[PDB]
Amino acid sequence: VPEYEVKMKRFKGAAYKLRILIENKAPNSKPDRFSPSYNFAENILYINGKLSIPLPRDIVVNAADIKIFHIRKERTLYIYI
Amino acid sequence: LMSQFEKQKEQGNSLFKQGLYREAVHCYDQLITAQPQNPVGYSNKAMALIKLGEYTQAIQMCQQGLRYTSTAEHVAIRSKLQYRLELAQGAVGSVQIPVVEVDELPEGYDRS
Amino acid sequence: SRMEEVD
Repeated sequence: VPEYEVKMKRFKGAAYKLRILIENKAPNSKPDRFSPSYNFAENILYINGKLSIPLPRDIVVNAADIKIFHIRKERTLYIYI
Repeated sequence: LMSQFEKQKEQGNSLFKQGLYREAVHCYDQLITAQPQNPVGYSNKAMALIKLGEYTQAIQMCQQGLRYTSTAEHVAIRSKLQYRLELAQGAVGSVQIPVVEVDELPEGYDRS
Repeated sequence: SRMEEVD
């Protein structure tokens, strides 16, 4: 079973306003399956069955500009909005 | 006389008004190929796709079209696009956001 | 007749 931990960090004067780090801390283990989706009315970014990141309400969100990178070795998702 | 672009657009609109939405999309595509910065191709295509029930694709076309409409001269067409967007978003509730697998983060993305 | 019309 995965053990996800989330960090969020805000930015000024950059192409993005927000970075979200999702990190799997479970030792043993299983490969991470990710099919994220963005709900416009809720302003929530769903990551998978377990995990959802509501987005700060003071940020303009363009689903086209949501950038999600996955580094497998680190088992880390980097999300830039 | 109508330019080639304008004739292609008019043909597209005639097909739209006829209810031939797929063919209309086929014309509007040529509009987008010829003038990728012209919002009208995107707006028209999005309306056709909406009439076809292709809401996710409509959303993409509005997203692309609105890149070009941030100045005052495009306010009217901006409104059109924003209508279509809000329609299509409304229809689907949500869209998939792709995960990009990488060995490391591309430049310009803070890892600190 | 505007929003629903093509351009």
